[PDB]
Amino acid sequence: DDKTITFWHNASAGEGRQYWENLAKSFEEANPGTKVEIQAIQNEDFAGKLQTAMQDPASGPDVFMSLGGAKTKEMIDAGQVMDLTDKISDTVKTDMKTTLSAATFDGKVYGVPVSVEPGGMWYSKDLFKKAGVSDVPATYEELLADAKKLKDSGTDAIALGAKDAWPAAHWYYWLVLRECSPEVYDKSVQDHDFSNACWVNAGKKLQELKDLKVFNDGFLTTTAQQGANSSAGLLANHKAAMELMGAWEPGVLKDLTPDQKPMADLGFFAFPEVAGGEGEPGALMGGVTYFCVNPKASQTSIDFVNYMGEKKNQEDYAKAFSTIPASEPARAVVTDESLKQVIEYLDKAPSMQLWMDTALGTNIGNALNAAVVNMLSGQGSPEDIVKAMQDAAQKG
Ligand SMILES: O[C@@H]1[C@@H](O)[C@H](O[C@@H]2CO[C@@H](O[C@@H]3CO[C@@H](O)[C@H](O)[C@H]3O)[C@H](O)[C@H]2O)OC[C@H]1O
Repeated sequence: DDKTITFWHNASAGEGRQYWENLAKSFEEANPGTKVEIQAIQNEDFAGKLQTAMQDPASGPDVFMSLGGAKTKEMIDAGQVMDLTDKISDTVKTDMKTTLSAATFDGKVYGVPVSVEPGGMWYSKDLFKKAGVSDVPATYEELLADAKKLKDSGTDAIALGAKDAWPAAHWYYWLVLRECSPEVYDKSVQDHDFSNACWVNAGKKLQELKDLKVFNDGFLTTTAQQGANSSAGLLANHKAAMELMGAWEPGVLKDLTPDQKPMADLGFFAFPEVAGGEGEPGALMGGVTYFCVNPKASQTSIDFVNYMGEKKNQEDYAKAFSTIPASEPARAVVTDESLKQVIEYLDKAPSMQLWMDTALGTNIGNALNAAVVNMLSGQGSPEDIVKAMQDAAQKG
């Protein structure tokens, strides 16, 4: 049938997963004859299943979460993403003013944003007190010192989900964004040119952290979001003191604590500044989640994504996922002190870079994430990270 749409998302948390069921049901109630068939896919599996299914758009999801950045661009150029410019509602246009640019390519809108998720450090204030760290580090060297204190106090300072590749790389991305001048950064990302010494500088500053041996001991086999021993699991259960992640974090932790209630002592601080770095200071980096429509899909699919953008649905989103909703007026409903800081940092930001691997596309993103892991496991150098990106870049 044509009033029956297939919907793919990545909410693994029960609350998040529940929210979508509820939106589906209450959408069927305002849309007679229409049934939403849901697939919830674990995030680390999502790209593969999407990129396989959408080889044949006819037999693929009507509505799906976007991979973002260059990865969304790859799907557009494959004709796997419907143009929603003349199709989004006026409520979307108005309330997602800021966020919609993440979904805009060649002046065309390809999706509806549901959240904006900038990155930084999520930490156990308690484990911080127990190690003698009273203030959050404004500098990289200061941070490495706090790792020294935390290691001595007998806790793993930093949880690292290196088994998934990207969580490791996030350290590298942030170092680059603090080392590279905004112009070298922006140009490197667009031109796939990585010759500047700030790319190697960054890895060196990362090697230094590795040498301090302050990661959780199984970081190489630790996933990011799966199970109690995942890196978010370790943070949520106070087995590790901090993690570097996007603002989806509180809702993930909330799903992994012993009682599935928010983490009592969760705190946030921006990525520290780096001495001698040329990065625009306080430069934000993060993500925007949005949903795309199959080009082979019908009006019901369109009405579904517009339904996502409505303020009540977005306010619910914010509470279900413990995140910042895309819709500006829905953000009023955000009560979490950590998210409140992040919104502040967000509100006064000149810009926000998308995740680096997202910005660089599949080949380069993957090669990069993999090489950072290589050097953290002692089988690679800062130079090898650059080499890998350059090599993958030859494909386009
Ligand atoms: O390539 C990297 C990405 O894959 C990464 O994806 C984000 C990671 O985690 C996701 O958080 C989910 C939020 O809601 C819960 O219900 C889920 O269970 C989590 O999986 C997130 O939505 C993705 O956008 O971001 C950064 C890249 O480096």
